Amino acid sequence: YLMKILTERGYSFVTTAEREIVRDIKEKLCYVALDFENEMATAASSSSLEKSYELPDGQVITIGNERFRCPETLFQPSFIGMESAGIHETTYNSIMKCDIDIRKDLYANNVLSGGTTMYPGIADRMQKEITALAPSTMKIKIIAPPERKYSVWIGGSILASLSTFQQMWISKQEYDEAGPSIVHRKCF
Amino acid sequence: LGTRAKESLDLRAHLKQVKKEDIEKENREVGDWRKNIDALSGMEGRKKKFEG
Repeated sequence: YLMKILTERGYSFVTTAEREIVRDIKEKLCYVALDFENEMATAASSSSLEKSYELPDGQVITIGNERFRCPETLFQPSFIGMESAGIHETTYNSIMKCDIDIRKDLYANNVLSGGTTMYPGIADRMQKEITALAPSTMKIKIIAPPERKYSVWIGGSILASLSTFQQMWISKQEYDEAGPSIVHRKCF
Repeated sequence: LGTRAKESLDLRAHLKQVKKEDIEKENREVGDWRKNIDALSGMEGRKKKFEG
């Protein structure tokens, strides 16, 4: 989507190699707006947002309100034509499907992980959205550790280092006896 | 009438004494905990949770 909206200024990236350049632009410049309409209005009047970036050959480019419009797709998947609701509302729906007595704990211990949750300013936008959706009494807290990108791998290391887990591996003789369909069995 | 009043009061007083004896007897079971706080400004553990 960023590669598609950059074409509104004149920069055309098409080759599968230039997708990497657009990815670098997204990583280094884009950020999630706290309030979308106010940012759209501000970027359309002033010019305090236009940040420039140097391509791998020169010819610097200037990104205007494409900065916070690219990652806004997360909270409004209608931008890329997807029907579903944003990541701010699928979390609330996932909570509401849970039982009525563990919703407070889930509200208080919302965890973020994965690479794409590294946008500057997402841990505040998501908290604001959920606080808008959730009942006013519950406390909404969003855990955003600085080591977000490698969180899954750190957890994997911790799990593999446990003594209690040492007998859950799928030993080779077990695979030889039941075939590849062993993974769906007790050894999950 | 005096005898009837005396016997009724004697029975009532005996029952009340039987109750009140144990009422005063084991009344310390009310001792429990209050769970105060100290702000725990001295916890500096490490990230090694493997026991869960």
